[PDB]
Amino acid sequence: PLESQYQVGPLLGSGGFGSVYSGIRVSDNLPVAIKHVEKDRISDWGELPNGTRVPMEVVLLKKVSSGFSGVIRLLDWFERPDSFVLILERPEPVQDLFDFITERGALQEELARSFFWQVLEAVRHCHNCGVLHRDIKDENILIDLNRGELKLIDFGSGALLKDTVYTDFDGTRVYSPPEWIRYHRYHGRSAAVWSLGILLYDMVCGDIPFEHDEEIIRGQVFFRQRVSSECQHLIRWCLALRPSDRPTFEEIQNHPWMQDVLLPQETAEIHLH
Ligand SMILES: Nc1nccc(-c2ccc3noc(-c4ccc(Cl)cc4)c3c2)n1
Repeated sequence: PLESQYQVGPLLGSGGFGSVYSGIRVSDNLPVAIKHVEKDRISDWGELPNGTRVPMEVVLLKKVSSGFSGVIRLLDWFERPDSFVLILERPEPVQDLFDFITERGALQEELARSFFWQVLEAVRHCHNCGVLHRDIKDENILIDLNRGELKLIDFGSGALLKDTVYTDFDGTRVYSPPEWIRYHRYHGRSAAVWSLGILLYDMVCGDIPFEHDEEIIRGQVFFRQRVSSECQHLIRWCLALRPSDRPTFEEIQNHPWMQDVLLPQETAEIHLH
C-alpha cells in the first residue's frame, strides 16, 4: 500500500535533496511530508537489519527516530522501481530558518540563543545515535512556530558517525570547514562545530560570513551587525581554523553566552506569537 493511506498535496521543497510534497495521512488526518528520492541520484547506500539495502538517509533517520522532537521524524518509507518515498512528520505552522531570517533579518541574541541551543541539542542527539548530519545550515532547520521548537531535517548528505577521517563531502560548501577546502579531509565533530559557527553567525548577522573558498581558508570574521562582545567570541571559537582549537559541544553550551536560554514555548510567545 502507498497511494491508499496518504493524500498527496502541493510541492513544498525541491530538488537536489529530492522533491518534497505536502501530504496528509488518511488514517488520522496527520499532516506529513512526502519526500521522493530518485535511485539514480543516491550516492550512499546502507544495509538494514532486514539485510535489505536502502538509501543512507533512511538508515540515519531510523537511528535518530524516537521521542525526541529536535530531529525530524521518519514515519515510514516505501521502495519504488526507480525511486524511494520517505514519509516524514510535518509541523504546522512551520517555516525554515532561512525564510524566517530572510524576512526578519538578523535575529536578536535572546532568540538566536534559544534557536542555536536547540540545534546544539539536536546535533548532540544525532551524534549519540551514531549519526553525523554533515549539512547543518539554516535551510535544513525547521521552526515549529507554535511550540517554538526547531527540527533538524534532511540527512541526505549525512553519514554514520566515525572517529576516523572523512574524505567525502556532499554538503553545502559555504558551510564546510577550511580543512575540507584545503585538504579534502576532516573529522565529523570538528567540522560540525565549524558549520554551527557559520549558523550562529548567520542568525546574529542575518547572513553567512564566508562567500568564497579564500575567505573560508583565511577564516577572518568581520561583523556587519552589532553583536554582543561575547557572542562574537563563541562564533570565532567555532570558526577556529585549526580543528583542534574548535570548541566541543560541551564547551559551547558551557560558554557564557549560552546561559539562561529560553524554553521553547517562551521563545514562541516572546518572538513568534
Ligand atoms: N528536503 C527535506 N529532507 C528531509 C525532510 C524535509 C521536510 C520534512 C517535513 C517538512 N515540513 O515542512 C517542510 C518545509 C516547509 C516549507 C519549506 Cl519552504 C521547506 C520545507 C518540510 C521538509 N525536507
